[PDB]
Amino acid sequence: MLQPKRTKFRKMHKGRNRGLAQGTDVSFGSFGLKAVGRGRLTARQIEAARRAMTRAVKRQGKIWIRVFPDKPITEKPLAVRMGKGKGNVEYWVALIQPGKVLYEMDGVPEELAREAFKLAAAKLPIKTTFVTKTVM
Amino acid sequence: MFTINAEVRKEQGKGASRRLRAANKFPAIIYGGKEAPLAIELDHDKVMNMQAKAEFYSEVLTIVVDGKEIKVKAQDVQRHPYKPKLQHIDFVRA
Amino acid sequence: RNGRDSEAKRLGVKRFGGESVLAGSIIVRQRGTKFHAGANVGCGRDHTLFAKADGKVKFEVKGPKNRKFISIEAE
Amino acid sequence: ISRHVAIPDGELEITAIRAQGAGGQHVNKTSTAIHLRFDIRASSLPEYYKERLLAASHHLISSDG
Amino acid sequence: ISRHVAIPDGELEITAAIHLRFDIRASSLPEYYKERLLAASHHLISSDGVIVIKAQEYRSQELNREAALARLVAMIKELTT
RNA sequence: UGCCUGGCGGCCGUAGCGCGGUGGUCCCACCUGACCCCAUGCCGAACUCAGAAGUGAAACGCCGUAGCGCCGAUGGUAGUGUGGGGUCUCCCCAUGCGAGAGUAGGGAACUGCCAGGCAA
RNA sequence: GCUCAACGGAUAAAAGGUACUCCGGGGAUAACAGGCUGAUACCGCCCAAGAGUUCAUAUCGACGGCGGUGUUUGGCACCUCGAUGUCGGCUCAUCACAUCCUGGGGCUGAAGUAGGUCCCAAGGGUAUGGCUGUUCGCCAUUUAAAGUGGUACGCGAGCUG
RNA sequence: UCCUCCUAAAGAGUAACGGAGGAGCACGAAGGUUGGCUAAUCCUGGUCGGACAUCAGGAGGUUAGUGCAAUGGCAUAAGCC
RNA sequence: GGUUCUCCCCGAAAGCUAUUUAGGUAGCGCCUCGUGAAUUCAUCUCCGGGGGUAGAGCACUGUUUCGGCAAGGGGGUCAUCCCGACUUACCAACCCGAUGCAAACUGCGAAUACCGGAGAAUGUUAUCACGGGAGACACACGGCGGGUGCUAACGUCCGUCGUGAAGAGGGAAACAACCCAGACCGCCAGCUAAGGUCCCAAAGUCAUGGUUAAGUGGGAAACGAUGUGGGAAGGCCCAGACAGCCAGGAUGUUGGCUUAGAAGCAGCCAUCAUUUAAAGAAAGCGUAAUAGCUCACUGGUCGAGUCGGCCUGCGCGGAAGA
Repeated sequence: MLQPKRTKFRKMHKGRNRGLAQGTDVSFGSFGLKAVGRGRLTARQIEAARRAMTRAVKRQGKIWIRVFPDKPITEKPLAVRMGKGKGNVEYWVALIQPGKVLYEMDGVPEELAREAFKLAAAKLPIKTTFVTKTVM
Repeated sequence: MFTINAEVRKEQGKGASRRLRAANKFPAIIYGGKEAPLAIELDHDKVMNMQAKAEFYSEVLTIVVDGKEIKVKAQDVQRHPYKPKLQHIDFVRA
Repeated sequence: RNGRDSEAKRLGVKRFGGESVLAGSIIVRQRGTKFHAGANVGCGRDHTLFAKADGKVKFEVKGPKNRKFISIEAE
Repeated sequence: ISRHVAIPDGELEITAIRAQGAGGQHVNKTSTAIHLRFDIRASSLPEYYKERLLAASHHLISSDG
Repeated sequence: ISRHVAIPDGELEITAAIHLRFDIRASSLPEYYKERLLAASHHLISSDGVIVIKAQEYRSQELNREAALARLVAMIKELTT
């Protein structure tokens, strides 16, 4: 659970999920897990993706996370009617636009990095792809 | 040595660029000196496998336009959001 | 558990630039000082901008900080 | 020293039936808002503390545990 | 439904042929049972919480190492109830 | 008139900050004195008067410099009015409009009134 | 000169009960039941660290994810307030297959017997009592087995109450 | 009941038992005018003084301040004397 | 609850304010009739405007990632009482660079919209003031922008538009709001609209080029798969490739280490050079440990293309209810 400590507000709007991504380039690392679909990555999944990737590479390499939740999403207590005020925050989600890179790797061969991202994709709700770091 | 063919466009817009990118050919631009920033339209497929080579972004390219040869230099490449496709290339007329 | 609200005060520019306003017409009803008084334009105590002469309104950008001024030329 | 609530998600069977006593037609009809669980002895979390629940005479716990 | 794990070997001040060890107070087991741990008057436990363990019957060094540690966790489970 | 300096505006970071060099007949600054006008909630620093031997460090003007700030195309992209469409928690097609960011590049100002100085 | 703060301020001055109720109305608004949704619940699936002597996928499968059904509790008030009588039991059923037994198969951490698990299959079959108003549930004793549900959680112009 | 913000779809306005917070005052001065001045916080040195006391220089620059909530606004100061 | 002849003209609203008000009512908004008035009002063009929303950005308000640097508290050799020397492997901010996010962030910023002026055509004056009389103030769905809700609901609350409401007729099988389309009356007339043209059922078993094997069409996901079409790039290739078949797959070895029995095959772990067309001190099975079959890999015969992935057109499973 990657929560931003000491924030400004406590509960915000759900809003929309429009347009393409911004952080689309493959930075720092040699590899990257790019987003294809349009979804909502929760903090628990993100934790699960990092867990299910360090097992493949086994402690070697550098793991960059090109994303962060920072969106307090609330839920209502079950068995209570509508209204009465907006619910209590339960979990944090990261809004995902198509084309956003999620994880980047370096210090790993093209073989082992590739299957590492194969396990990470199985823990996430959004459909993804795999891209290399291109020069210029 | 890295020569490729090109063609000038007739329409410059969102209606134009989207319409031509669907028929496998993408827009580009070249600029240098005090001439006109030429609106370049070239083939899509060939350039994709051409930019896969890293030497593409170092050597002075030799594109052609209506018989004339102009030696340019690739400066900026505007890739696609999530697809292995190309959108816009900014050459500098060297 | 809060649910409260204040009645809007209908601020903003009432009469725009290019209008031949009358003597005593409110040009802009603002809260801060988004627009300053200029030629033939009076600034109220609530920084409400009113007119003195007649004629069309012009929105001039001047000063070091590029703050916007408003004047009225008699045409 | 360190102790944390486990409550095996799924290992604890949970049923739901109607309530008893009085209370109009909401307690005899859709009163299935009442529970009745099932925690077999086959669960065995601590294994050795488990055998102490079984031989332990008590209510709310049958002979088969 | 309340998985138990009394993990020994941590913040210790085990001094010692027959052991005379102490237990650090500024850590280990929080305020709810720490106050229950700091409110025991049996004169084995001092007025600080640096508890003077005087285990002397379990002769051997390594034996009294764990026996005094046994004196620790037994005193702990009583005061963590 | 070529340049000079000072006052007052326009235009108001292309106009400004940083660095290096540089000007003194005149102007400006600095500087001298301060029992008088006036002055410090202490003090001739500030403020005011009366003068001005010396100087150009400082300040100011000017010059080089882009070392920073700033300005900023072309095309593409985002978006979007209206009309159609889809797989319609979001996009596509027609059509009109069309960014921001970034790139080439530009860039260390321009101009007016007045006053005497300058070789006139 | 009024926190006339229920703040356009009913009088200067005002709290409760009614299952003894009553009248006028409403499906503008609840309780049963139906409808939409499917959070929850149930089922199925994807991933695979680990467990399983060795061995991820014989049997499980944490961390997370993706659907299905419309049996639970809910959400929502769209039908009914010039009435849709509501638990259980009794009688009589009836359909679904996500199968409890019988049948037909694959795998096995299947020697044999007996088993575990998945697949095909709904023809037929699928207890009796003790306790409780019970559904459920516990227990005693059986049976090849004592299925899960849908049917206004079937059935009161059929009975019981 | 009233005030500011957001929701409010770049005029105004715009709901919800939507999301954040405040008011039921103060002052003869904190009002008017004239004149002057204009910060916060940091680096350094120094009688006790160290975390910041008072003083001095430097950087910095309104991140300050404004009798109060918040937004808007302010040095041509509405900020300070 | 009910409220009785006829025809012609126009034609609403379900909003805001306030209300012991919330299924009432009042004024205003929208209807009507009459009156009197100004090219008065509306669409288009041009022109003059301010906005800060979408988008975008990251100086500001906060938040977030990584790297370079970096004091101070502590840890320690120590002061071995402070002072203090040093390191800092630690908590390691502050500043510099590189990367994201925002309804309550803005050094940026549209399109629309809104206000005003001039200009032309058009519209039975469609604009406004005044008086008579109202109704209505329970709205519904669809589209677009949201709040809320589980980015559930024919859900709920707003903005705006449309329709129904108060509007039939054709179409979506049936189907108030969906798409087309505004019924003065009559006609056994003709042309189109959405949507359609084998039969039911009026109209092409129409014309040409391709696609699918599932009745996909004609309910759907993650995910899986030599389904199959198109397109591009790459690898090896008649000094003959791919795959079968003819054979080998070896030298030290128990591989040294725990040499406790674990002989390439329980396990650390490291791993050379030989005979040479080649052979990993090893891929799997089987093994206390063997062997064997061997697989990588390497030469011959046959003798021609073939291998692995990338982007997509359409399909298959995934896919079970009374």
